[PDB]
Formats: sequence, C-alpha cells, structure tokens
Amino acid sequence: MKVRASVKKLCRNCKIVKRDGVIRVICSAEPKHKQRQG
Amino acid sequence: TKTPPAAVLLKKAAGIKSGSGKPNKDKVGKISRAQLQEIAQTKAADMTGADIEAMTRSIEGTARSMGLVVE
Amino acid sequence: MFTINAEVRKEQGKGASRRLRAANKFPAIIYGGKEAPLAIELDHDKVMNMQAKAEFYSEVLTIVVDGKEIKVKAQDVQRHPYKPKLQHIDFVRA
Amino acid sequence: ALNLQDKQAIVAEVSEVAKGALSAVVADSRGVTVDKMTELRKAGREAGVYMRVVRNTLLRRAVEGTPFECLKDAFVGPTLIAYVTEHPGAAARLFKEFAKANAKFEVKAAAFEGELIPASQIDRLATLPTYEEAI
Amino acid sequence: QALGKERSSLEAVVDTLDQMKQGLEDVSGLLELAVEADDEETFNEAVAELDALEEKLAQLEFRRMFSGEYDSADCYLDIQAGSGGTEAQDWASMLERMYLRWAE
Amino acid sequence: MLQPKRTKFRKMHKGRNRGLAQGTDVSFGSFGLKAVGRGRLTARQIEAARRAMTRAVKRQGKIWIRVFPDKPITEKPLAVRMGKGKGNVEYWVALIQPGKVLYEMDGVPEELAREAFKLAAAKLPIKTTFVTKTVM
RNA sequence: AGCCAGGAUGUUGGCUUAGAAGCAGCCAUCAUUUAAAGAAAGCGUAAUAGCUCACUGGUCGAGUCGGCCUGCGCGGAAGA
Repeated sequence: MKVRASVKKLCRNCKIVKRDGVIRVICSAEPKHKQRQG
Repeated sequence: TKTPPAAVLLKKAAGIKSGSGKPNKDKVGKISRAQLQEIAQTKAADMTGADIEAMTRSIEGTARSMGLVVE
Repeated sequence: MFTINAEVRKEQGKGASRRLRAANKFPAIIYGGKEAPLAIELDHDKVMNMQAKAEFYSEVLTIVVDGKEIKVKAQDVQRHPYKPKLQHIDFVRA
Repeated sequence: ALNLQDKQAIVAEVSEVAKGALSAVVADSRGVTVDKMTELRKAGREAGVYMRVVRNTLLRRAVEGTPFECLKDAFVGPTLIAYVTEHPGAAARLFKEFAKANAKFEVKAAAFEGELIPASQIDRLATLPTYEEAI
Repeated sequence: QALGKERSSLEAVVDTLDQMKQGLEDVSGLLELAVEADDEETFNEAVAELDALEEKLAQLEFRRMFSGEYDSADCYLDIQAGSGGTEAQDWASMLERMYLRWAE
Repeated sequence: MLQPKRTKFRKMHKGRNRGLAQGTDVSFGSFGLKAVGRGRLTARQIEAARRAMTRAVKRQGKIWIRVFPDKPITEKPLAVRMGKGKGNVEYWVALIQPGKVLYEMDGVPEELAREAFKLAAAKLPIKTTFVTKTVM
C-alpha cells in the first residue's frame, strides 16, 4: 500500500474509488499500484 | 522453405551489404522499376497482393525504410 | 453572417461598466465614418462563442440596435487579462 | 465513428452495385482468422465477386434498390454479403467450401431470379457450372 | 551471454583474415585478368579493389595495436640517467635525441 | 542562471507588487504559460522550469523566455542584531503580476506543449494556465 | 456500457546490439487484405511465442461523451 497526498491511475487497469471518506486506487493487475490518500 | 526476405533482395539490387543508419535523410543506393518487378515476381509465392503494382508497392515500402531511392 | 443583438446604454463609467460584467453582459462601442459614436452592451457568452472563430475579425458583422441593423468590423478587443473573458470591443462602421 | 453524410455515401454505392449484380449470397463473418478469410476474397476476385460487410440496420436502405428486398429477414444476426457482377452462380460454390473448410457458422440465403432461397436449396446455385458450359 | 560475446570476437578475426587470403587472390587475379585482355584502364580500375581491402586489414591491425582506454591520449616521457657518472648521462641525452627525432 | 551583466545600483528597495501585467499576449509563439497569481520567480526557478520543458520536447521547437530577473534581493547573514546597513545581494528575481506570459513555444503540437508546460508549472511557485495565440 | 468474433500479409520496417523479431536505444510517416488493424498501447521471453487495447462487424435498445465558466464541500492535516 502506497500512502500519499497525490493518488493517480498509473496503469489502464487501475480504478479510483472512494471508500468511507477516502480516495483509493484499486488495481487488479498490479498489487504495487494499490494507493490511498493520506 | 520460403523466398528470402525483401531487405536481403534489395541489398543485392542496390549493391550494398547493410542499409542506412538514419534512413530517408541519408540515402545509400538506387533501383529502377525493372528490378522492383523482378523482386516482386520472385516473391510472388509469398505475397498476398493479387496483381503486380500491388506487389511492387510492398517492396517500395521496404526500400523507403532502408534509405534506397527509386530511380 | 454573424448577427448580434445589443442595447444602448443608460449609464457609463467604472461603476456602471463593472456592474455589467457582474450581470454577464459587457460594454462595447460603435464609432467610425461620420456620425456620433454609440455606446452599447452585449451578452458575454454569445459573443465569446462567436469570436472563437477567426472569421469574426475578417468578416463584416451585423449589430441590431433597437431595430436598426448596422454593419461593422471588429477593430479592437480588450481581454480580461487571465480568465478567458472580454472587457470591451471597438466596432468601426464599414 | 461516422457522420450522417458518410452513411449516405454507402446507400448510393451498394444500391448501384446491385444493378450490375446478377447473383448474390448472404453468409456469416465470425469464426475465421484473416489468413482463411482472405482465402475467400482472393478466389472471390478470380471468379468476380465484390465482397462486402455493411451494417445490418443500414442495409434496409441500401438494398431497397430491387429486386433484392427478398433478403430483409436475414439481417437479424451476422451478414457477410456478396454481389457477383460477371459470371452467374460462382460465389454459391465458394461459400460452401468456406463453410466446410472451417466447419463453423450459418450461411443463410442466396438471391437469384429476384427471390429468397433457404439454406438446403442452394445446391442448385452451388452446382451451377461455369458460364461457359456449352463450349 | 559470454559464449555469444566470445563468438562475436572470434568471428571478427577469422572472417576478416580468410577474406584477405581470398581477397588478395582476387586482386592478384583481377589486376592480372586486366593484363590478359591487356587494357590499361581496366588495369587501373581493378586497383579500386585493393585500397578497399587495405583499410579492412589496416583497421584489423589498429584493433590490436591500440586497445586500452588511454591509447588515444597525449603522453609524457621521462628519460632518466642511470648510475655511472658522465658516460651514463650522455647515454640519456643520446636517447632524448632519438625519441624527439622520431616523434618529429 | 539569469542575472543582468551590469547595473547602475547594487541594491534596490523592496517595493510592492500591485496591479496587473503588461506582456499579456502570446506574440512570439503559438502557445504560452500565462501566470494567474502574483509573486516572484527567482532565477533558479526560471531555469529549473526551462530545463523541464526543454527536456520534454526532446529539442524540437523553439522556446522563448519572456521574464527576466532584474530585481536583486538581499539577506542578512545568521546572527545580525539588526541595523549596521543593508545586506548583501544573495539572488535575483522577476516580479510577476496576474496575466504575464512567462514562456512561449512553437514548432510543436498542442498535445505535447500542454505536457511540457505542465512539467514546468510544477517548478514555479505561482498558479499558471496554458494559452494559445489569438488572432487579434 | 456490457456481451461474442476478428485484430492479418511483404515483415523479426530499417539501423544498432552477445540478442533488439511492434514493445532497451536511434531513424522514422508503406501498400496489400477490406469489416478493419499501430510498420505498434501495456504486461512478458535470453529471443520468438504468450496475453491483450487502438481498430472493426455481430448482439442489445435510449439518451450519452468530456472540456470551458461558477457555488458549497472531501483528503492533504502529528505534541506534550
């Protein structure tokens, strides 16, 4: 999990979701691309 | 077996051993359209164009890529 | 053909003309040829979309001003100096 | 993808080819790789077959131009059309060796004499000879 | 990786040396094949074969001759006299005026 | 690092920075980076941003720099019980008003130039926009 | 938007490279097949292959794609 104030879609597979107040980036195809906004 | 590549049969036709380092600016040979049709008709086993002019423009594509003008 | 409607202005000056850009209009002027100069006001969005096209500045335009058509060229244009807007257009009569 | 004006070019172009066309064959597109699809269209332009695929709501406008309004039931599902200008029959043999060699897909109809002919009765159009039988 | 690299070295020597046996048999042939028909213009135009083959062989030598990273560079030379008084110091000069007169 | 060759005076007043900019139009090129806020570009900033956009076009193109750092700026060294004169000139700045065009490009397309001026914008302290040329 | 099928041929485009076959780097702008496909969008091989998007027909049946201007909000946000 990468935690950082600028979250961004890296691949084409990455998808931005808002869960419980918080922007995440779920990627299927790459576990590295998992991000959260703090 | 197949007929040999279009890059090898253009190198004999121009009279060189390897092509151009920076193509289309730099030019390293020449071919007239009698030799373009002989290279087209020797490859006429492999090529998927039905006519000749159709086969010849495919060979012109490899000639542009390696520096050879069509004199 | 680029058609514009207008209105003659009652007011003018700093206070008046800043109230226009609050109300999504803006002021312009028609001068040139013979007559008295005329003070007019224009919907901002209409004339923003028109002046996108570069034929605005070549062509002759057609300002309706209480019925009377006038045929005019876009002589000069002040832009607001960072946001994409307009603060004023001079229209010479052709 | 396209304008309303670009689809008006296709209604004029495919209606005009239907006048020159004696026979015509509806077929299927899917299943087949481009190596084996292009084998249909090489031997197509030997026997003289102008192969097309056109959109299937669009072809009701393009094939109003007569007498091939027979083939309006077929445009539900996939449709590789053909329009054979010179040489009658021709395509109807080649669409059955296209069907057998891959061994997939439908092959629906084939319009000759201005009439719809269903799938099992194409044997007549398939076992026509060359034009050019009497010599 | 290392075996294909070592083949790439040993191709560059064995290809270039065998085609200079056959290439100087070609030139000693085709200069002398211009003398058989005996035209003095074909005698001089077949010399264009040799001066192509000269700077393949002269650039194979240059690949051995120089080799390490510094062999392009400018150099210093420090001649030093040994240990025998004057006779040694004369020998040192004798050199200096040798390496100067061959760097000329 | 930009810096006048010689001046009259070594040191300058602080001044203020009110009002809007002259140099609003994109004259020299096709595209440009207009400022929207209000501050000082140092000379190191102006350079860092040129090296971004220069890198990013692969040297196609031409780039013009429209602003020049010609105000000097002093600092006192650390521990200086105030007074005892004005400090030394550490570094140079341009002052920027809302509406000044800073960079201009042409000889690239609007795909690439948007990306070049995005990469510059991250080095500058002031909020910026992309502008194309207007015909009048 | 989803769903099924096709994404080829000269050709590993050329040049570099132990290798460079669309996909280390550098130079670049073809026709052919026609439903259409980059002389290549991302994974990946020592390299091919492998997967897959642009592109395109099928299916399905009403609004939809994404910039500009403006209001109020979210994260960014740790101390005795």
